[PDB]
Amino acid sequence: MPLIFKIGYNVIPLQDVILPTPSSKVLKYLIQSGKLIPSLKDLITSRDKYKPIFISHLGFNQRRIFQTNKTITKGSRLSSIIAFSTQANVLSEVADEGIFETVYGKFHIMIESIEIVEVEKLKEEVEKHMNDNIRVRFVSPTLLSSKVLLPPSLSERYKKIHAGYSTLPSVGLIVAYAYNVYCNLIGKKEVEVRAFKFGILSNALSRIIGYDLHPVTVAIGEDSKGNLRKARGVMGWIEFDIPDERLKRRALNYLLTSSYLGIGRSRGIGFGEIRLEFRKI
Amino acid sequence: MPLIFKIGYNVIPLQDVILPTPSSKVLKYLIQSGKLIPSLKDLITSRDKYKPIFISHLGFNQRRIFQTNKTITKGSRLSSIIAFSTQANVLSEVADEGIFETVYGKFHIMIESIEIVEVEKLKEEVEKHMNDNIRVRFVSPTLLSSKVLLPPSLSERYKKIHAGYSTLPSVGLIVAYAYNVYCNLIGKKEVEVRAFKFGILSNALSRIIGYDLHPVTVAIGEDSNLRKARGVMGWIEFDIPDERLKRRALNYLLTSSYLGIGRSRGIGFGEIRLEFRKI
RNA sequence: GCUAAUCUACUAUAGA
RNA sequence: GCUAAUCUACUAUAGA
Repeated sequence: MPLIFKIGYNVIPLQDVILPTPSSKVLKYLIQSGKLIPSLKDLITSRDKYKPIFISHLGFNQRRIFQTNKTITKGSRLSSIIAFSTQANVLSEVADEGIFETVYGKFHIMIESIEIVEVEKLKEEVEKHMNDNIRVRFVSPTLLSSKVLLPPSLSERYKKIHAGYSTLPSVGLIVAYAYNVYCNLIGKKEVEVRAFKFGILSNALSRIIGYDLHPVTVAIGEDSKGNLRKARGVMGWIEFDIPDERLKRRALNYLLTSSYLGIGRSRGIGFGEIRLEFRKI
Repeated sequence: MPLIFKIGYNVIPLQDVILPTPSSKVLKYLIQSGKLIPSLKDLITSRDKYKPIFISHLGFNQRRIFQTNKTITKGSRLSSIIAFSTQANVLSEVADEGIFETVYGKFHIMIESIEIVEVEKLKEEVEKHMNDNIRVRFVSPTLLSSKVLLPPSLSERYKKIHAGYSTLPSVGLIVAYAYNVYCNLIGKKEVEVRAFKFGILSNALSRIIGYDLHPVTVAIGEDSNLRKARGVMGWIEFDIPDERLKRRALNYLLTSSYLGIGRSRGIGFGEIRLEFRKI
């Protein structure tokens, strides 16, 4: 019943431009003004935990434009991806092959790809990867709060203290996040304990085969006057396996969903973009 | 009245020699034959979980001799470190040294350092690092079993499956290991659950600041076959915003700074260096 | 640039 | 070569 649309955009600037932080802001404007698919306003303004919307950074060459600082200054073939779920017909809108104008300047947007999938059909994919090593690549700065794997019982005890991010991703944190997102996506509540136990159990019984990670500092804007805001997250890749069949299946399932909506905080602004890959033994 | 001896050795080979795997075996020999501190023999032969003994690999320069993915010359300054605890009268034997002869060949052993600390005086040090970022450097391949942070309830459920090592050091996993080793050091049982909770909680309330880690594969011999395993090396810098947790953690960590971390410290794995940063 | 990981009388979340 | 990281309607294990 619920399903995900992942649309691949081609964005070209006409003049030379300095992109804001984060770079996804441009497209947000197109939504926040009802220039591109307005039926997302609520979703883009939403403050609900683990909301099912992902608006990626633009990416030049085979990379997503890193921030922390400066400019592109050149009309070129930029890339974008937007992923989401909701009962509102997106197929009615989309289109748009001409140019648009923002407070950030003039852009020409196109569509390169359309992918639509129903979340229950991805369970079909899972079975063909039950003998693969799972490699998760963080193609954008990924922010994983540690408290996510805190026992729900002590939630109020440490409710005030902000422990910050685990810039070193455990398997359990990744699958716990994937689970939370999946869960909010398919409209299942009171799930804290299932999430907690899933994460703990998963990284207690996971085998980490290889990895190449690096901590990065991400800038996320100013707001309001006169501040300036910025976090620490992770980038790179990680390859692991879960010898338990049931655990592996659940994990693969949730992970496939995150392969569209992203992982960790705060996917709503382009963070936590991931690519899923596999290897045979 | 528990305490730790850490002795720093200077090892020179006399002939051209090929080191065994692991290289710590050389020093291990001096104990299993009563050439060095014989009162440790049983400890080297012991199979007790988290025994308080660490006998490091040999090392040329600041680095520890990595293994067959060779041979050292007639004269070469190798280094060694051994740390331990026990109530068995060793107090004398420590000093011991000279030119000993082993099945790996003939060596000249010296002493370039001797440190003794009692675990009770360490907590004072704790108090001055209560505002520091804690940096743990793995100067040798460190093996961290993931099941350490498995809920003790399901211990029997998965007693057979061997999940292997987490080559990705969790803050909670390393402090859990530190806790277990410390606990065994001071003679405490029923720790499984306290350890579990400690690790889970610390991993939930930790902030990881920076790191440079890389997975490595180490070989440990054959006997029949060929033995090998996967661990981690590099460094990791973190902080724990909770006072009680940070206190406990630093405490256990100081001990692991002598006895090593994870398994199996008895043969040179999990050698760590503890460092700090002021904020 | 390198990226699967192992033997044992299960103390095996151990010891080598 | 480089390794601290935060603003808010505490939905804050969130959203930007």
